[PDB]
Amino acid sequence: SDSRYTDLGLQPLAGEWRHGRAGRRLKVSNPFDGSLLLEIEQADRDDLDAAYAKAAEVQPAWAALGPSARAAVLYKAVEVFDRRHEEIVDWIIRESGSTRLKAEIEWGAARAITLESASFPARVHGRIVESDVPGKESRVYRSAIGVVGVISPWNFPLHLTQRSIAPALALGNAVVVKPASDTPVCGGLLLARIFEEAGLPAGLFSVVVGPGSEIGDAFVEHPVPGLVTFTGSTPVGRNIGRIASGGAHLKHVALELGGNSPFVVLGDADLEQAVSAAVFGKFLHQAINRIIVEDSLYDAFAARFVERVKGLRVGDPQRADTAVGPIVNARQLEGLLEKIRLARQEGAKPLYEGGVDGQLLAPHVFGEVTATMEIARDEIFGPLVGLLRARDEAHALELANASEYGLSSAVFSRDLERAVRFARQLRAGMTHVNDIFNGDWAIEEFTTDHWISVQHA
Amino acid sequence: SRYTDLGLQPLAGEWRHGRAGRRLKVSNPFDGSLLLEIEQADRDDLDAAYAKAAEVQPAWAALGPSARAAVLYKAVEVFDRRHEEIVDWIIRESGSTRLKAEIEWGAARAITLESASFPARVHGRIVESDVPGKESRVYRSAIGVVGVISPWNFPLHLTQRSIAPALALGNAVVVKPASDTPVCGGLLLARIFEEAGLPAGLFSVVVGPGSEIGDAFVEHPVPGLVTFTGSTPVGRNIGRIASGGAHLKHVALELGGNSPFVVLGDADLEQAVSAAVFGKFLINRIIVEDSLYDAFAARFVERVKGLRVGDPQRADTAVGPIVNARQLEGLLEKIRLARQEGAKPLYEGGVDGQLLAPHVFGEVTATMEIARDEIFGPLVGLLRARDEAHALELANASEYGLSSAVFSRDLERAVRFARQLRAGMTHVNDIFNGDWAIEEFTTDHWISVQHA
Repeated sequence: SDSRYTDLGLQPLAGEWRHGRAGRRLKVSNPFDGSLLLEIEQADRDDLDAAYAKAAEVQPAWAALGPSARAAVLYKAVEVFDRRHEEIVDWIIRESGSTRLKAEIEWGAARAITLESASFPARVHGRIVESDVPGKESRVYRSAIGVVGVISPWNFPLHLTQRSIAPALALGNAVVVKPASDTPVCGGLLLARIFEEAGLPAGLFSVVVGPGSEIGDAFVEHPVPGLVTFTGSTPVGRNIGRIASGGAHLKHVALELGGNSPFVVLGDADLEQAVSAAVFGKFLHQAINRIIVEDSLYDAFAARFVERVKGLRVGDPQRADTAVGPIVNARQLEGLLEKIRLARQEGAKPLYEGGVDGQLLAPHVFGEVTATMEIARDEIFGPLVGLLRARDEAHALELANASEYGLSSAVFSRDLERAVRFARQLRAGMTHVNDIFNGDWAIEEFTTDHWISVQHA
Repeated sequence: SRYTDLGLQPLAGEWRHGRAGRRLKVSNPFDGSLLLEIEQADRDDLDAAYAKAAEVQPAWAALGPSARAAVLYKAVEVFDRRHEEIVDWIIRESGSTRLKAEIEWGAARAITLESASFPARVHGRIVESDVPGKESRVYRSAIGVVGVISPWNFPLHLTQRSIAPALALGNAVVVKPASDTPVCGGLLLARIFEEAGLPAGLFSVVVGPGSEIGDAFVEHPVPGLVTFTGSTPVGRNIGRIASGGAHLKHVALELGGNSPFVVLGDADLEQAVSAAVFGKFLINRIIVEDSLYDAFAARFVERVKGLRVGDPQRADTAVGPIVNARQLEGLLEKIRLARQEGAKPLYEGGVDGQLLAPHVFGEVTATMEIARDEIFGPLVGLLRARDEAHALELANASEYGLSSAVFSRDLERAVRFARQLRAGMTHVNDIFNGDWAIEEFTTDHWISVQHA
């Protein structure tokens, strides 16, 4: 509406906006200057029990509504997204240290997910199945799961939270969100305000703000949520997976784990395009952690890549021209610095070191990386990339599949037939070729089938 | 001619003894006579089995859909020719009655027939891109190597339910069958697929103890998917092992649970009892509305009294031996506990050897273990419900249930009641999918292509 959202420290629990009863206060501050953005009263485990319980009670009435009723809320949320565009973008930059450019991408991503979700309630349908038994009719009913528990990473909190929240709500579920302690308003707390403006009924969307462990395990172990979704690093996902499966209550778990993702430049690839795609993939629009180039193109690629990375300007994330911004928190920045010293100890040739200034970590580029080295093996959420030499195309394929855990991939070759043949051999789920979600996915994920066979005359 | 030398287990493309050096003795539950002895399998043999499967799988997947479907079609013929030989093995190995064994054979024959149609059905998608000159192609491809763990209670059918679609869709399979009934769980199927002409190394059976060997098979980095059907405690550990382990694997878990049988007041008693007697003795809880409870129970006991326990080979036999002694005692602790819980015994059947006659308890409540925990035996508890609303509360208390049934003369009320049920399947008034298998056993690969 008119003025910016206020009292954001208040968290939405069990249909009311209130303080948490922990008696411990979380401080949320800007990574660039350290200035305090707000303070939050943290939530108890009993605060968690009220949010899950209210979600289970209010959800059936929500799902009972017509698809137009539920679609109306999602459509209204898009209006708020347009009205509060700068205020949303400003919050991402200040809380996440995100560049103004990346923040704008995230805003469009979350907006796009919301518009696509408004279409989902009309699309979902059940099935009638033929039966051999006389007088028997088989009916399969598609229904909402119930309560969905969503855990948000610090990495791209607004978009990744919305990627689960918007389809789950549209399909008639209730959501309880645990955001990252560094980015509580960006994940869930701001989105909760937006859905209230959209008219989502109270109790359907609750955000619980608490410490990562102690409350984190209680979040996964709870009996109420039918599905728990997490996107983030592999060590956290591995623990979340064991809690969901190991615990007395077994809950369906959806785990999207970041992995080292290969960017492959074959010999015929156009050099400039490959260099530009690498620069924008690693340092501007986020999925690239390793660059593998055939030997014929390696030295030229490394030279031009390193020169152009030198041009990238580290600075205040609020500026549109800024390409690299501050790391979100100290623990993440320290982990990156530990990787940089490790990369030197491994024996990587250091092509460019830009230094660390406070939270700002300038790009660090390494060459002569091998598959065994840690920089190639493990996921990096920072401006640190290693360059690998490939003897031939087959060797490049061996190196690319070596990372094993990868979300996305890229292949660059002048021959599209060869590139696709290479791309299909990759172990990754995504591959982009010579670069310059699904409704069906969401519908299966956030709904369950019930088979009902009826015998009459 | 009939199959011979079944003790040999298929590892890494050859039929050989296990290298563990400990021999497994397989004996018939009914008479205790030993059918055969199998050398157990070393962990290295399990690795050799996984390694060969990953090696040969692409050649299998590279084949045309007609080539793989042809193998599935041949396997269906094998089932018809070896019809009695397969059924006899189910009777002797698992102690299953001839009636259930013939049903189990028909289920597996049908699942194998349905699987052959699958190789032609799988397809990818071409997706429009807003970016100019970009076309997105999604390729549907085999998972790779699939690890299958089979339960003792329905070993042949439940194993084939994973093996047949996975193989037809281009995967390789490694099966760890239940060590009480290994020949039915994997060995019989390996021989059948060999006759069908499935290439060597694609189907391997590793025989070892459930502990020690078990964790490694789930942990191994090679298999992309591990599928398990069985009891909840074993399944919960496998799940924690898959996620807890260093390598993360997709795991598919079908867990047996206490399954509710609900008789509403308007239901006709004869259909409700007949279905109950056949369902439980072919459902772990029976819930009946207060108005009909006493009548239903008396009729059910009279029928249950008719059931005859005997050798599984006889067609007339209705109830057969428990699979092993450790399970048979487990039932005895539950029946002994059921009295301690305070349940009224409507009918208690004496147990001789492993064959245990039906045991019926009444006035069960949600608190009692007999209502809460799954029972893999001929023991059933009866729960009284004051009204339909309490009955719905009573049915959903178990929370973990594979199936449910609802009996009511009014179909509209029955369906609304069923939709409120937490179970995945519900049957109303009675007397595996193809989209499921393809999604389960194939992987999507999105590839976006930029043109001029």
